Amino acid sequence: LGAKPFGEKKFIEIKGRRMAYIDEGTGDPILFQHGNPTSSYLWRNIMPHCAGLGRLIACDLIGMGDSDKLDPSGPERYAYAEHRDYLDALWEALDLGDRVVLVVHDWGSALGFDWARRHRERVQGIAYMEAIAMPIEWADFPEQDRDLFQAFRSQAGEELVLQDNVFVEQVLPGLILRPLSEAEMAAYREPFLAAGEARRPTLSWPRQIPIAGTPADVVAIARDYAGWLSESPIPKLFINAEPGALTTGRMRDFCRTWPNQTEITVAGAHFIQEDSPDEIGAAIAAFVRRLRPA
Ligand SMILES: [Ca+2]
Ligand SMILES: [Ca+2]
Ligand SMILES: [Ca+2]
Ligand SMILES: [Cl-]
Repeated sequence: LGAKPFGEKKFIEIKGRRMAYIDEGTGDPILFQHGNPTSSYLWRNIMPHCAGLGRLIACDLIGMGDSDKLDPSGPERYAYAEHRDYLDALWEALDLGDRVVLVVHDWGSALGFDWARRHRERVQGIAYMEAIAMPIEWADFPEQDRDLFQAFRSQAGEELVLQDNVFVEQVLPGLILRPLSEAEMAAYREPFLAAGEARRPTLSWPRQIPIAGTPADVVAIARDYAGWLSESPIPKLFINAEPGALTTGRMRDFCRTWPNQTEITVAGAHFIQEDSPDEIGAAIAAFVRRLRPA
């Protein structure tokens, strides 16, 4: 393992805000996208395995990691649509080319799957794990975290997240099988040290999960990429997890019907990158080497 970040953080202005990202190497990109409540830091022990396979990139979503916070912030800020506008602009600014390999997780998968559907001719391959592959019902949501997420999606959310930082301090460690070090937790809470709106992205995200028809716009978007991915011949690498969390039950059954897909299983709950980084990295590397023969 290791608590040290992969590369130095670079900054670029997007829509008036500064966004942070890692960009190492040259050639076609291998784009790693984190979800909630993480950052590019999530891929620190995985990206090394792809050394020499291309341009390794990991962006910090707006309001997360070292990226600027949006202000004024509130209940209407940091919705999926807003994150998409910033990420779309950042990915355009990075000049990725037309043979991109996406490596996604959680909300990074929702964003990545949607981007892929919209820019399909530029996607060489898609690696995903513990993703939001389709709209779901409450019965599809992990039983142990069901109550808590329903709470985030209620008036109690602000206190749980903005005041007590529950997503970072409780959910994150709770969904990692091995104990994190002081340094690792420090890196994860750094973007959310201040109570209040600074933590808004970690609350807006759970309120955006397409569950039981709400929110309607994200449900539609997920419905769209779910259908497309179930038909797309683009090469895929599905990293299943045991016991896993989000991508289990019906969603897992669905993902397993996707075309031209290779699958492996690694130990982990949700933030599996912290449990089996080497297995995950090795699998992604092999996937990319097959996609970029030489
Ligand atoms: Ca080329
Ligand atoms: Ca309940
Ligand atoms: Ca734990
Ligand atoms: Cl979430």
